[PDB]
Amino acid sequence: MQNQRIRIRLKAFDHRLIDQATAEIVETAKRTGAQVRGPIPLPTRKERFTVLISPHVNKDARDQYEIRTHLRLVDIVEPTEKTVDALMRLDLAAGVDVQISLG
Amino acid sequence: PRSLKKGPFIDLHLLKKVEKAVESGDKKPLRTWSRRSTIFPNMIGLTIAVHNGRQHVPVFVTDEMVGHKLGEFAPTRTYRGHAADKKAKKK
Amino acid sequence: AKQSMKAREVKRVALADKYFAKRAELKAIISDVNASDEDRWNAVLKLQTLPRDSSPSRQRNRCRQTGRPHGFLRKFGLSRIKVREAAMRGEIPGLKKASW
Amino acid sequence: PRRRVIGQRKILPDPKFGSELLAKFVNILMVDGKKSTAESIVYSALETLAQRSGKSELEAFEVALENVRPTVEVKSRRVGGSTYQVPVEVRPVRRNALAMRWIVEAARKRGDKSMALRLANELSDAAENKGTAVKKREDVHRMAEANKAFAHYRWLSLRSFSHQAGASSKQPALGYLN
Amino acid sequence: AENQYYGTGRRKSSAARVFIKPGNGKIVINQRSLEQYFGRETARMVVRQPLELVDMVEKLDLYITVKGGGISGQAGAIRHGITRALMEYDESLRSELRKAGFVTRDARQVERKKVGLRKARRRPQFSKR
Amino acid sequence: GQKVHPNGIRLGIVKPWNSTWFANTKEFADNLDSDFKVRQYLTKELAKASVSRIVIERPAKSIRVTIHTARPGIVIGKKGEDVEKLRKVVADIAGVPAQINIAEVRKPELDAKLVADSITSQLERRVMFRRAMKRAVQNAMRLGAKGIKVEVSGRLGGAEIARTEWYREGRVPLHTLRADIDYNTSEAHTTYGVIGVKVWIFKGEILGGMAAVEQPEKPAAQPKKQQRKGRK
RNA sequence: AGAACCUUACCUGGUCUUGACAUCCACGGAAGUUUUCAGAGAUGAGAAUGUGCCUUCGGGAACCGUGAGACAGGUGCUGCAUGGCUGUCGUCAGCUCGUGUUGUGAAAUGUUGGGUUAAGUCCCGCAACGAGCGCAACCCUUAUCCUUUGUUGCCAGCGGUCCGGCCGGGAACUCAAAGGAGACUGCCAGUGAUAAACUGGAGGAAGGUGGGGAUGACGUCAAGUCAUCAUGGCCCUUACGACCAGGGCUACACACGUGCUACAAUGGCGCAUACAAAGAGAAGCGACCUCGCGAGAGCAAGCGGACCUCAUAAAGUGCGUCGUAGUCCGGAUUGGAGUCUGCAACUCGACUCCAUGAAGUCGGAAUCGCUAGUAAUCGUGGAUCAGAAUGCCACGGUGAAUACGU
Repeated sequence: MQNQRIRIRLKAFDHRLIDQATAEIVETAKRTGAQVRGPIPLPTRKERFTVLISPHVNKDARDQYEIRTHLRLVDIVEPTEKTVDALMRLDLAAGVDVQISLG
Repeated sequence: PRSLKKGPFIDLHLLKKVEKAVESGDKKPLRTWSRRSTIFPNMIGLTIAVHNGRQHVPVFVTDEMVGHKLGEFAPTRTYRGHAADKKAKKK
Repeated sequence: AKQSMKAREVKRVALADKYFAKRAELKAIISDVNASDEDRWNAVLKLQTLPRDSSPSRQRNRCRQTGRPHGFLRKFGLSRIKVREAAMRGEIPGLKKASW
Repeated sequence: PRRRVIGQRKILPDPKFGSELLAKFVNILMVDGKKSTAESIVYSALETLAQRSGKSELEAFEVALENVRPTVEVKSRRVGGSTYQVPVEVRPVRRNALAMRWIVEAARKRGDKSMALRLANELSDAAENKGTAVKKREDVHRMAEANKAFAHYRWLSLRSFSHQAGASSKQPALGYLN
Repeated sequence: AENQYYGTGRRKSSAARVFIKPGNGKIVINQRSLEQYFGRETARMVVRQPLELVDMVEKLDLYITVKGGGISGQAGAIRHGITRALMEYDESLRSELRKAGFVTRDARQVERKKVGLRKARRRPQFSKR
Repeated sequence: GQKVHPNGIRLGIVKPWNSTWFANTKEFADNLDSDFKVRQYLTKELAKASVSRIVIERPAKSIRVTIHTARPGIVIGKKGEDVEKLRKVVADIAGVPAQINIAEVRKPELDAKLVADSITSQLERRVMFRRAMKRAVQNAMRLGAKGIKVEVSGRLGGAEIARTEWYREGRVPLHTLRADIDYNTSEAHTTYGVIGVKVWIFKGEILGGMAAVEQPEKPAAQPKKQQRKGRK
């Protein structure tokens, strides 16, 4: 099989937001390169925070907050240079961070 | 259990005071507040006046106390004896 | 509130760089097991008084937004009450009510 | 209180025999949630019983759970200046569970070198009706025969059934004074 | 319809993967013997109860791989894992196994630890006066 | 005084957040404190305009402000200079250079905060306040929406007690997790200390302005999605 | 939510007043770095690197030293002076708006009855009529179950072959996150005033809106915060500010609250033996590495966590052993060595381990949560986090009595 030159993986906190941004990268990768794969879902991380609910005292009642972080990988089996160019020319997001380092 | 781990200590703070004091044999109580710091060969026959949080206590250094800290001789806490509690109001 | 906890946060970063950078592995090199029949000299470990305020042991930070003491959280730069306050108005990214 | 009557979860015949009487037992044998230990103990007890008599492994187990059985419990329901007591009949599910609990209360202090031997041996005792919960069954019936005098808020309750267009006999049903 | 039929036997957060085929009655559990993994245990009579019941202990050969759960529980998951795979021996087969209770997944599902409470529901214990 | 704040519980579903960035945990606090600083210092610079909300976003090497206004021109100013002075000083404040767009303008006569600013203003000027709270509700339901709750605080008329009043009309749901419902808690001053107005106003039970995606993975994106099925 | 200093309210000792943090001016130094020495260190002098920035080329900002004010600062007081926000009862099962009629009106009535529910849920209905809030809903999460993706996920079968996805190769397969599917008192039967609804019947993981959570009307309670933070009234600002060191909450006399772990044998002991989930890891952890008595250690490629690590998951499983004697349970104390984070580990820090070894035999008054993945009990991970977890927070193992009656 073909060799993966570079790894583009998408991290976002909103569970709906990550699937939509990923699907447009996948499409961008098929329309401007030749060797793409369906995005592997990969397990989702969750952090747990607990705080008071009143300003002072009232110990019993509390508040609980969650934050999820969703990771998508795509997994381009060979990325074309024209895919890396288009990623870098068309960048403007805050809702997803794309990591272009590999592992 | 606790130790002093692996490094070598002489204290930077005790070094300048000791260096001038040892040359005289002995001189006036060295005003130390650095009671976390251990006792060493260099300090023998001097008198280190040891801040305890409220005031200095003069500690005489001599060969049997080099195994110890300044804070070990110098108190902190008060122990309240237990014959009877104070009961009453005062007029 | 207090100005002293804000004054501290500002003072540590020039002094982290100034004392600590030269001293990084120096506790391990001159004192610990890496000093096996090498160094172990007092005259090169009396130098750890200078990094005393610049220590990993004083990066307790407390809030950046208010300077408010006690109950801190590094992941916001905040505390219990002040997290909840920003979260009520939706100021923290990714933060939602938990249900499971 | 409570608008209607609600039911209860059901425990399911044990994987090694196919018995409900075992499945209710393993549950009151449970210590610190550890039902798979109380399983090894129940079944190792049954093989020790089978060595006293090989005619059934469940023989002395099942009859112990007939012989040490409580039918009755004592309730309290005030009459004026005094509380008194009224026996009430216990439901089969708790009749069985009281009786099994008491065999196992005794078996865990018996000092034999395994709960499997202790338990099998306290079923040998309670099987013949000579053991430790024979007195405990008798004491509980003594209270029900002795206290047959008193009833639940007795002076007002006797008027209340006949006055609520209820019957001339004590109504066991919601919104009659009981 | 399959070459060797398969069950997923998911019970109480444990998944028993269980591949059944025709043979001579043999067992492999987590790439070892029955004797190795469930040595002198009631767990051995568990995995055996549905294969005795539809009368094919001495006629199904088996390959079992199992993850998650507690050891006494994994045997319990295998009891569904075997029964999942059988559905077509007869048309009534899953129906009768569910009626004997050995398809039936333990329908009770976790409650999360709740905030301000010391467990899932236990509100804190205070006498405070 | 019961209840979690109403907008605090919606932020994971069908309401988007007040800020949108990603900073990979360790830099998350320095970015929230900068996002807070740009919020605190910027709303003072556009004091002369009218504004309902502020939404701040941090892409790589850039900070992008979205701002919500009573009308399209107010922040824009003369020949674009006014908004270019906003973007200059957000760049000074921020740990990156800055960008700014104005959003579409929506329900400025009904917004939570532009109504609560109006009611505090009466209190600031020490009017008898005899009809004020009712006339607030009347005009707010006359101009639109489906229900309003107003709650007024600040020691009314200058009393040496707490003294509240409130008025709800039509439909105001409270525990709702779906659709926006616009709430604002104003804080504002008069002669004797802080006064404040709380405005819950209600447009609808269904807003689609954030929803989950239409499709499963396979029909969305690429036509040829399929794998080899081995051949390592 | 992590008290040797710092932190951290306090106290003591040191030190200066526009200020240990910003803006502004007058005068000297670039700030930054490297470095000797005095002083506890704060702090200062001096050496050595650098001359950036802007400039009638004076001088200054940045930042520091020095000095004033405007001002920064203040855990500075008042919670019948407040703003913001939330707790209690309580998921109480109620609360109210518009409007008519009856009363002279305060106020009733409706919000109460019959029938039914988790519910002021809903059928009938009286001068009460119409409607809204809570409750109801959208909502996530999980379960089976269909489905696609196919690695940092997988391997019924087949090949090379020790039968290891390492590779020819496979999608059957969990498996991850997402489209979602199923369950509606809807069908059918009985009951129930036609009725909501409870129960049965059938398939299925499951029938009572599937399990779980989100989720609390309005408000007295003068609840509670001026110490997140807003803020008037209102005080010092050479201070009711702040740096540096040492001490302190966790003191000790006991009582009182809570949780852990125990008092047993359901167990401990020895030797052998098993399968996790979920997440965290740029002050951090970390392969390989060599050192070490297990643990650990220092070094370092490295990491972004379905890759590598924390992590050796524990209770439980196998055999023999033990009987209420503080033991065969419980292991605190304490002596000593090997290891750690730091000027520093004595009182107030961590980890391993050797020897001996007390309290406690399930606690009178007292005292609470709980309806089923619940209570019980065991371990694990995490927020905080130099180094401290019995706490808190989430996760997974094993997992109960009964709910008649008011």
